[PDB]
Amino acid sequence: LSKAAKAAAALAGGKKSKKKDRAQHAVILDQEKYDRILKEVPTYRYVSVSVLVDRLKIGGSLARIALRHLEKEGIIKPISKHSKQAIYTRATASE
Amino acid sequence: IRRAAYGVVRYVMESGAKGCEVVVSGKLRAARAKAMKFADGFLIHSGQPVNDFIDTATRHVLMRQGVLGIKVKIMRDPAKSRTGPKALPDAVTIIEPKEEEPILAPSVKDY
Amino acid sequence: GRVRTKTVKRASKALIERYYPKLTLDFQTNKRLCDEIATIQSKRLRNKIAGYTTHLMKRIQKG
Amino acid sequence: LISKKRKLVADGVFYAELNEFFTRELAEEGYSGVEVRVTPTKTEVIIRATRTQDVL
Amino acid sequence: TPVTLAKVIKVLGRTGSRGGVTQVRVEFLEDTSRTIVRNVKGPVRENDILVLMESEREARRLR
Amino acid sequence: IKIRITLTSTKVKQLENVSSNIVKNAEQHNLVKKGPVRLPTKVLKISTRKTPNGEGSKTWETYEMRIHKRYIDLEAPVQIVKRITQITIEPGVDVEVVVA
Amino acid sequence: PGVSVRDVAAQDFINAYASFLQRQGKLEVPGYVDIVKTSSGNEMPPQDAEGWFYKRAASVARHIYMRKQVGVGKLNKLYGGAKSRGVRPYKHIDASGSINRKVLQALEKIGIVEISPKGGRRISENGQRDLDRIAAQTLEEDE
Amino acid sequence: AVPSVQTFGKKKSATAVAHVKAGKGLIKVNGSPITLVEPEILRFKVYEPLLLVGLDKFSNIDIRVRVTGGGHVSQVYAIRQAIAKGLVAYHQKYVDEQSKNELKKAFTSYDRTLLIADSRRPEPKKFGGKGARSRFQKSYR
Amino acid sequence: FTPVVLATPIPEEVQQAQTEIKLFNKWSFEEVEVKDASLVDYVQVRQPIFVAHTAGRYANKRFRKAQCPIIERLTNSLMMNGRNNGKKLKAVRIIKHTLDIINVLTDQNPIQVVVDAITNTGPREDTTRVGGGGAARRQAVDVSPLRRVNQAIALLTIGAREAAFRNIKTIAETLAEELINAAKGSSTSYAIKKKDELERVAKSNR
Amino acid sequence: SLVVQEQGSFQHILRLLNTNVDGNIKIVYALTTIKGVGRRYSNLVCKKADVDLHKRAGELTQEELERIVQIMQNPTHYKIPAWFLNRQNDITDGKDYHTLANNVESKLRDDLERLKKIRAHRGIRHFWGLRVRGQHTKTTGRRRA
RNA sequence: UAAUUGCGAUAACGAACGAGACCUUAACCUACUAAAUAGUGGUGCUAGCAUUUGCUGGUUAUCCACUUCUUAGAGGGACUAUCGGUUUCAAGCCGAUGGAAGUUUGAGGCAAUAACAGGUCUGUGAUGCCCUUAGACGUUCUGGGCCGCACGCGCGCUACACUGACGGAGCCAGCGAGUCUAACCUUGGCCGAGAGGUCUUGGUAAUCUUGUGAAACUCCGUCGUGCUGGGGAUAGAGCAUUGUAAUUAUUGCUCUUCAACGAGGAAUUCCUAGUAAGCGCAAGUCAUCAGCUUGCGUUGAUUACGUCCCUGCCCUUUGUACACACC
RNA sequence: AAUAUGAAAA
Repeated sequence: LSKAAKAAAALAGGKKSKKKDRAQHAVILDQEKYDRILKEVPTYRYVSVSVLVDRLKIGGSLARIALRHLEKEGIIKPISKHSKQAIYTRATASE
Repeated sequence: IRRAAYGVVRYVMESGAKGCEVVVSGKLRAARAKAMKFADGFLIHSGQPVNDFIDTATRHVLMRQGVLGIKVKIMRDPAKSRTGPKALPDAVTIIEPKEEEPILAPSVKDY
Repeated sequence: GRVRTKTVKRASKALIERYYPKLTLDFQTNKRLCDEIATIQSKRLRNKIAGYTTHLMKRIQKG
Repeated sequence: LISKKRKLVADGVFYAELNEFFTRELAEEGYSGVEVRVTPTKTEVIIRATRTQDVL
Repeated sequence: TPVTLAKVIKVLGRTGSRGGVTQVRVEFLEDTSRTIVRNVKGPVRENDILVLMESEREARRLR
Repeated sequence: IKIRITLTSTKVKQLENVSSNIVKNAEQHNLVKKGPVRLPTKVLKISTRKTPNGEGSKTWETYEMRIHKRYIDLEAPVQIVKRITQITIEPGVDVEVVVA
Repeated sequence: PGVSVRDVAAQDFINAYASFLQRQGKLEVPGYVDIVKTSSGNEMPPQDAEGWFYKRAASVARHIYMRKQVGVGKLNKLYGGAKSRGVRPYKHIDASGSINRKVLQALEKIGIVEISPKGGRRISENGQRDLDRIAAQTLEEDE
Repeated sequence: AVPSVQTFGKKKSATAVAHVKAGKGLIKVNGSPITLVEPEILRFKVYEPLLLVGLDKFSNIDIRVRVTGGGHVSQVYAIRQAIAKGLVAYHQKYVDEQSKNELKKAFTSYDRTLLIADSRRPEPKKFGGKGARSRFQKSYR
Repeated sequence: FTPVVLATPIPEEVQQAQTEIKLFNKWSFEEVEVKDASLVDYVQVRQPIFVAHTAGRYANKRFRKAQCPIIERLTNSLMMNGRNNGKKLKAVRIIKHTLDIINVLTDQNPIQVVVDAITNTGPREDTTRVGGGGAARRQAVDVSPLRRVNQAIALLTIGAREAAFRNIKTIAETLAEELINAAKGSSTSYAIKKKDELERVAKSNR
Repeated sequence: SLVVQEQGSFQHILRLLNTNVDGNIKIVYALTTIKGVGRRYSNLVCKKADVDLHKRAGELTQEELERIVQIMQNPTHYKIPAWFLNRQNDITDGKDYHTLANNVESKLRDDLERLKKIRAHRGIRHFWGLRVRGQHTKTTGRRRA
C-alpha cells in the first residue's frame, strides 16, 4: 500500500541533481555622431530619450544630456518634462 | 439519572422559569457514551436575548465508571425581569382601544 | 428581498384591526403614533411595523 | 497606582478566583453566585446561597 | 467588408451552458420591421445598438 | 479648593447615573463644575483561537472589555467635599478624586 | 504682501538654500561627509556627493521652521526609508543619528536655530528672518 | 466679529476643517497657499470647485483650511469637499438663497462628492485571509 | 473673459484655459464624438470631466461604468497589471504624457484619436468556449457594445504594456503609438491584430 | 554634463589588477567588476582619487587610474577607516588588510583550510560542502549539488 | 423571498426552536449635555516678512468665546420612503426621485434537531481503566535534540525591472501598547558610519512616547535594455545588542562575495468594491529574534450583475437487490 | 462523448 520499501525509498537518493543579441549603442559621441544629430533632429517630429536611443544608437544617458544641450541651443521646444520622461519637438514653427 | 434530572426540570418550572433544559452526557447505561436531553417548556439559543435571559452552567460529576457532564439552561420569564427588557424583542403587546360612543349633537361646555 | 416577516405582518394587521380611525396614510404620523400605542421593543422593528401599516392603509384605500 | 487597564482586569481575575473558590467550597451550601462590592476604604463580597445558615 | 446595424427591441433571458450569452430580439435600423433573434456575448440593455457581421443567422437556444 | 473626580467602569449604565447624580448634587449645592467630560472608550480585545487543542479548522475569536472613563472638575470647600466624595457609591464604578 | 517659507514650493526653496550654504561656506561640514551614507537603511552614498550635506541642512532648516521644535529622533525618522532586509521584507528604518546630529550642531553654529524649551531645536529669530529672505529670493527669481 | 462659517470635509480617514470668512480672496491650506499643493496632478482636482464657479465668487471670501489624517489623495479630496461646502455655507448664511442654489446646482451637476461625503468605508478584515474577502490558499494534498 | 485676481495669486493659464471653458488639462471635449452610432452612448465623451482622476463609485450597478469617461477607463486598465495595482498617480501621469505625445504626433485631438482607437479595436464578433460531447466546439456570437468597449480598452492597454516590458521604450509613448496605429488602422498595433484575428476565427466558426 | 567628443585617447577596454574592465560603463562600476571591491568601496576610492565620477572609465587617462590602484593596495595610508575594509582584523597579524582578486580567493581558501585543519565545526561543514550559517537544509538548497 | 421569507392552498388547527426579530461595530447629527487628558476663533505678549493696514508662526495662568472638526452619553434618522411600470393582482420585484445610506444599508457576534465512533486525556487539581512509583515514566541539574539532509510535498517572503533600481527632496494615517518597589513605552542632549552606547526627561497614559512625521506614494537627478546599479541568495573578516551562556553563526550593522531567477509544464488557490492587489503599521507570542497570524490604515483596479457546464447544496417526484448507507 | 475498482469483522 502507501508505505514503500526501504529500497524503493532509496530512489530518493537515486533522484540525482538533474532537474526540469545585445545592441551596441554609442555611449560616447564622436564628430560623426555629433554631425548626425544636428542634421536629423530637424526631422523627428517627436523627440524623446527613447526615440533618440532607438533611431540614433546613443547610450541613453548621453541621449538625455544631448536633449538638454539641444534645448540649450534652442532647436528643441518643450511640451512637458519629468524626472523619468520628457516630450520634445523640433522647435517647429509649424505647430 | 432520569429521576434526578426530571426532578430538576420539575423544580425549575414550578419555581417559575419560562423554560428549562437539562442534558446529561457521559457513559450512562454502557461503555459507549451518549447524551440525553430532558427539556421542557421552550428555550431560545440564538438571538442576543440568550445573554439576557438564558442562564447556563456546566458541572462535572465523577463516579466509578467515569465522568458525566451536566449542562443546565434556564430561560427565566422576561416578565419577571427586575432589570433588562420586560419581554423579547419580537414581543408586540398592542394596547386595546377604549370603546367610544359616537356623538351626534355638537355641544359646548361652559367653564 | 424586503419581504416583511410573519411578526411584522401580525402586529401590523392587529393595529389596523382596531385603530383604523386613528391611523393615517402617512408613514411619519403612523410611526410616531405606533411608538406610544403599541409596546414595540425596538426602533428598527417599530419602523418596519409602521411602514407595513401604511402599506396596508393604502391597500384599504384601494379597496 | 497601577494603570486602569491592568487594575480592572485584575479585578476580573480577582473575581474569577473568588468565584471558583466559592463554587468549590460552597456547593453543599447551595452557592449560586457572587457580587463584589468596591467602596472607598471598604469592600465586601456578597454570596448568594440557599444554605445561608450553613455558610454562617 | 459589409456591415449592418441593428437595435435590440426585446431581451429574452440568458443562454449558454454557463449562461455566457444572451438572447436578444434585434431590429435593424435599415429596412425597419425586419426583426430577428440573435445571440450576444456580453451585457446588453434594451434600446441598444449592435453591429452585425451578418444578418439572418438565428438561434432559439444554445448548448 | 479644586478637585477632579473621575469614574471608570466596564458597565455604562451604573457609571452614567453616578455621573448624573454627582453633577446634579454638586449643582444643587451651587458648586462650579466642568461637566461630565467623557474620555475615549478603552476597548481592550483579546484575539484567540476557539479550539483548545489546536486541531481542526483555523477559527479565531475576539473578546472585548470596554472601559469607560468620566471625570468632573470642582472647586469646592472641604467641609462639603466630605459629602461630595461619599454621597454616591455604586457597583463596578471605580471612583477617585484628586486634589488639584 | 509678505513672505513666509510656507508660500514657496519646497523643492525650489531647499535647493536654493543648499546652494546658499555651499556658496556661503559658513557651514562646518564634517570630514566624514564623503565616507558616509545618510542611514544604514539606504544602500548608496548620495549622488550630489558634496552638496548633499547642504541639502540636508536646508531641509532640516525648513522643517524646524515649519514645526514648533524637533530633535534628532524626529530627524532620523523623517529621513529614514524602506530598507531591503535582504530577502526578508522591507522594514522602515530611521536615518543616521550622527549625521542628522552634526547638521543640527553645525546649524547651531550659524545660529539659524537655537536649542529650545521642550527639548530639541527651534528656529531662531535671525535664522527665521534670513529664511524668509531666501524665501523672498526664491519667489522673486520665479519671475 | 467678521462673518464666518466653519465647514468640515472628510474622505476615508482624512479630515479637513474649512474656516470661511469675508476677506481679500485668500485661499490657504494648512497655512500654505492652494497653488502650492502636492501631488502636482491633483492640483487641478482641487481647483475644480472654484474653477467651475469662476473665481470672482472668492474675491471677497477668505478661506483657510487645516487638514489631517488619511493620505496624500484622501487629503486632496477632503480639501475639495471642504472648500466646496465652505463656499455653500457662506453663501447660505450671509449672501442669499439664489446664490446658494445656483452654486449648489452647479456643484452637483459637475460632481456629487463636492458636498456629499463618499460613503465608502474600509471593510473590517476577517480571520482566514489577508483582506476583507480574500482567503488563504486552499491546499487539498 | 476677465483676469480676476485674488489674495492668493492663481496663474494665468489656469484662468484662461480652464475657467473660460472646462477643458481637459489642455484639450477640449467639443467637436469630439465617436464615429459609431453603437458606442455614442457608451464612450461618455462630450461630457466635461477635467482631470483623469475621480473617486466615483462605478461598481454598484452593471452599467454604471458606462458613465465613466473612457480616459479614466484607460487609466484604470493601465494600472491593473500585477505590481502596478493602485498607483493611479502613476497611471494619470502616464496617460497625460501619452496625450501630450499623441498631439505631438498629430493635429487631431488626442481624445479624438483614443476614441477612434476604441471604436476601431472593439471586436464585433467573438466565439464562446461552449461545451460539447467529447470535444468542445466553438460558436461565433455577436458582442455587446459594453463588452466591445471593455475588450477594446483591454486590448489597447496590453498592446501598450506588452511592448513596454523589458525594453527602453517607455509606457507612455508605446501606448501613444499603439493608439495612433489603432486609430489609423495599422496592423502593427497589437489591438487591431488581436481584434481581427478574433473576428477571423468567429467567421470560420459561425 | 556637457556634450564633448572623446578623442582618440578613448579606449574601449582596460586591464586592472589581473581583471579586465569594461570601458563605456561608469568608472565606479568599472571598478566594482573587480573581485574584492563592491559599489561602496569603489565609490569611496573613486571619490578619494578625485577623478570625475560622471565620466566613463573608457576615456580616463592612466595617471588617475594608477593612483586609483594605489589606493586599493594601501587604503590605510589614505585615511580609509578601519571599519570600511573587508579584512578589518587578521587572524595572524594585528594589522588590518584589504584583499583584492587572487589575494582574496587565496586568503579565503586559507581561512577555510585553517578551520578544517584545526577541525572546527565550520571548517568541517565546509569540507563536506553544506550550509554553515544554520540554514534549515531539510528543504533548502537541494540543487546546488 | 437570502431564508420552512411570506402570499396563499388546505385534513388539519394551534404552537415551539431555527431564519428573522436581536446585539456590537461602520456610515448622517452646524441638535440636547459638555470638555486645561480634544480642539477652534478672538484678544493679550512675542517672532519673521510685509515693513503694513496684511500673512505665517511661538506663548495656557495671556485671558474670553464656541463645540464646526475630536471624544462621548441620551436620542433622531431608514421605513425599500415617494413616484411610474409589473404579478393570484397579493406577497413581491423593477426603474426613477430624494436622501448620509435604498444589496437584510455594510461587516461581524450569537446561531436549531441529529450526528462524526472528526481533534484534545501534551490546558486543566476534570477524570474512568491499565502501567509506573525510589538504580520511578515523579521532580530537578549538565549537555545535546526538537533545526539534524540523498529527496517529495504544503503555507508563504523575495524577484526575474524601466509602471524600475538608486540617491536627494515633498512627506501624509489608523487599530493599538507601555514601569513603582518593579523596571516597560521612551522624548531631549551628547558620542559613534552603523547597530548601538551614554546623561537625563514625560508617561499607570485622549495628558509623554506619538502628528508613532510608516512604507508604498509623488518631485528632481545617476542609469540604459546588458543577468546591468535588477536579485542578494552564498561565504569570509570585523563591529554591538538581548541573554549565565549564541557555537550547530539569536538578532542588528560595516566591507567584501554576487549563484539561481529571462513571467514559470500538466495542474491549481482566492476574489464582485474601499472589495482584489501593492504598501507598510500596531498587537500576539517576546529577554533578543517574523518571512507567522490577529487587526489597522494608505493607494486603490479589471470583469461581472449571470448559469447549472465542472465541484457541490436545499426541496419535491422517482428507482433501488444500498442501511457498517456508491468509498 | 469517455467514466473501472475500493479487503475482514465491528
